[PDB]
Amino acid sequence: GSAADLELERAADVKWEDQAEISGSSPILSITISEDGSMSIKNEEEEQTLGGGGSGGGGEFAGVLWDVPSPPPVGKAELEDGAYRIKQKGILGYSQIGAGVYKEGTFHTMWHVTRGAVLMHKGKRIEPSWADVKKDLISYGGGWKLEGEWKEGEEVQVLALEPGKNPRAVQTKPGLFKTNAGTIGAVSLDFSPGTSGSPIIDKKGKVVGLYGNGVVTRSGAYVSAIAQTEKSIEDNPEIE
Amino acid sequence: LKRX
Repeated sequence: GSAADLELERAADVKWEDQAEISGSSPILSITISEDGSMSIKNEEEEQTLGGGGSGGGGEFAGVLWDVPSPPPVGKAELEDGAYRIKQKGILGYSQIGAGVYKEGTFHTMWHVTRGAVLMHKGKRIEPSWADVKKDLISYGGGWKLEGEWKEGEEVQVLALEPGKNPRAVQTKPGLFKTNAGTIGAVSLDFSPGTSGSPIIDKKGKVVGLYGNGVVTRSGAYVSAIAQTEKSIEDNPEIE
Repeated sequence: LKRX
């Protein structure tokens, strides 16, 4: 709605040992390209996820911070970083539309969550420091960095952030999806889709990427591409 | 439902 007021509502913390549920590996599915960075199945519909966290009791204020054991101790930079849900939260309206991963000192999320619009946390207006529409992702704090590349050969692990629910640690075996251009690499699986912005971890308990470049294919078989840390601190490298 |  507001498309200028998106609150971070924490779903979980980034550490793959939730439920290790076996799945993955599905027939190479056809998918129709749209706006260069997006796809759908010919003419596909869309729905809000909806989320509850982020109370209206001083929901704007200025910045009360989401990382408080005691009342705000003048720290001004405390971050309960992890697997977040991106809800579009107007200061008088709450509607979840995607997800995002904040870890270390960088928040990497997705552009199609609304309009690549500004985030917020206790009314602190978290405005992007990077946004790439072509891959259709966003970075805050600099570029997308964390140092976490999924190694293609093994299973990809996804903290599938179930809508308004607990995460699901799923062992997904990789797959492909063919456009009019050609076949692309992803997790193509017939199963319930998570929120676009769920963390992609590798089976070693390391990696921290992002799931959401695709749609519900066939009639609900979620196909989305496997994104990983490609950028840097900002001007400085990944680490060295 | 997309879900995206």
